[PDB]
Order: sequence, then C-alpha cells, then structure tokens
Amino acid sequence: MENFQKVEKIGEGTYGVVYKARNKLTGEVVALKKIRVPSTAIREISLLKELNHPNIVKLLDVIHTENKLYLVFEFLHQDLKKFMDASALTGIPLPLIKSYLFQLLQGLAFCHSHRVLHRDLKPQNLLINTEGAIKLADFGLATLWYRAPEILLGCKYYSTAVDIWSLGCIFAEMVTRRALFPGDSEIDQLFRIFRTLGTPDEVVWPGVTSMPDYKPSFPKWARQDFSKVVPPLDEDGRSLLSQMLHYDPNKRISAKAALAHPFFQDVTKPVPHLRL
Ligand SMILES: Brc1cnc2c(NCc3cncnc3)cc(-c3ccccc3)cn12
Repeated sequence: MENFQKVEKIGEGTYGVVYKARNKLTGEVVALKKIRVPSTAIREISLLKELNHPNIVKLLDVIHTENKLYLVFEFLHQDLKKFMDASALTGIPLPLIKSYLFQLLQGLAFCHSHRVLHRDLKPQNLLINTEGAIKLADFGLATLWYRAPEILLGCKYYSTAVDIWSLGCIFAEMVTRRALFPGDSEIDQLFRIFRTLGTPDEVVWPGVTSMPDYKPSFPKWARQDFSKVVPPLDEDGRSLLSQMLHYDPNKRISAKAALAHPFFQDVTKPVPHLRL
C-alpha cells in the first residue's frame, strides 16, 4: 500500500472504502478499494483479474499484504448516478440511453458466458468516460431498489437473470428520471414491484408460491400497463423492458438475446457531455 498516495475517497463500497489514488511509481491514477483473508476469496478474486472486456472495469492488481486486501482498478471519472442527477432537467437523450443499455448488455453477456454474476447492479456502480463508454464495476465481488424478486423471496441459488432485472430497473430510471421501485425495506421493495407488475402467481411464475419467503397472505394487486410506467418510451423499448422484468427468472430475457432485440436496430455511440 505504501506504493500508493490517496487523493480522495470516491465512495463507500460494499466491503471497503474506495479511493482515487496515484501509483507513486508508475504515475498511474487508479481506484483503490480497501476490503474489510480467506484463501477462497484470494483465489476467486484472482480469477476475476483475467475477466477483461471493454464494458467491465479492469481489475489491475490484487494486493494481499499485512493480511490486508486491496484491489487496484482502472479509474473512471463519473458514475451513472451522478450523470443522471446532472441530466435531471432535460434527461439523458434516448440515443445515449440506448447506447449505454447496449454496452451494459454486452458486459453482462460476457460475464454471464464466464459464469460470473454481478448481483448488485445499481447506477453508482456503472462508470462512464468522455468517449461514450460505460462499464460495470464490482462484477464477481459478491439500496434494495434494483433487487430481483427471486432474491427478495428467499431464492438461495439465483441466476444470471438477477442482473437482467437490475439492468431493466436502471433502463426505466434513465428514461423516466425516477427510480422504478424505490423500496425502503425488503417487504416494501416486494410490494412496490407487486403493485406495478401485479402480484405474481403460479400462472405467470410456476413455483412462486413454494419459495422460502412467499406468503399466501401477500396482497393481490393487478398489473399496470408499461405505457403508464415508462412514458414516453417507444414500443420497442417497452417490449424489451417488459422482457427484462419478467417474474419467472427462466422466462426473463438473457443478455445475449436482449442484444438482438429490435430496440437496438438503430443503436449508435454518442458522446455524453461530462463536467468533471
Ligand atoms: Br472501481 C472504480 C473506478 N472508478 C470508480 C468510480 N469513479 C466515479 C467517481 C469518481 N470520482 C469521484 N466520485 C466518483 C466510482 C466507484 C464507486 C463509488 C461508489 C460505489 C461503488 C463504486 C468505483 N470506481
């Protein structure tokens, strides 16, 4: 760690704090995550080091010293949460929303093909640069707003589909400029989802009633139309969103399939206006 000069804290990760730092030697500016060691964690983290893709934040180095664990990542200047707040008056242009969604799906498709899940996607961990790129941060390391219903209902062996759900929630949020399901407790999160998408049943989600935390006593709400949920998103966008928000994880669209959706027929790569 003495090889690094901390510049400033850039947030509080799930395991440790993240700092912008300078490699006293190389001169490199990086993001340093201090975790906060199990041999299994060491080995697992080491494998993530080989998982390289344009839309995944590069894990540069893993430093286990003093029985301490630091993760050195490439540094990006802004995150999507800040960008969304900055764009709150006018909203992010549709072409940029589409480009970002497309890139994130490419990132997920890659991770998922390698059997790596994110599990905790949220705007704060989607990082952007001046070139119009967006990257997933914290993939494989593992607010309730983005949590998939199967996680809330106590499924222990959830799948890659949880990331598609989180990303669909983020897509909606970019479009409307409001969080889709801003729950403040696990039950409030679940019920917010039910109020909008309808209380799930065996018809739309076989096996739902046998899940660990399902209760027959859950209120039965009817489903709302997406036209009410994400105006003014066009029919291609609404159709994709609906697929990303399917209750049954086995029915939910995969990242790979989503990339082929008609919504992306006219995708481009615009450059955002960033104030750093
Ligand atoms: Br790896 C990594 C590489 N760059 C970031 C980064 N940069 C955005 C930023 C830059 N300067 C100041 N504030 C934010 C934020 C977070 C992060 C922050 C909070 C939670 C999760 C991830 C992780 N990062």
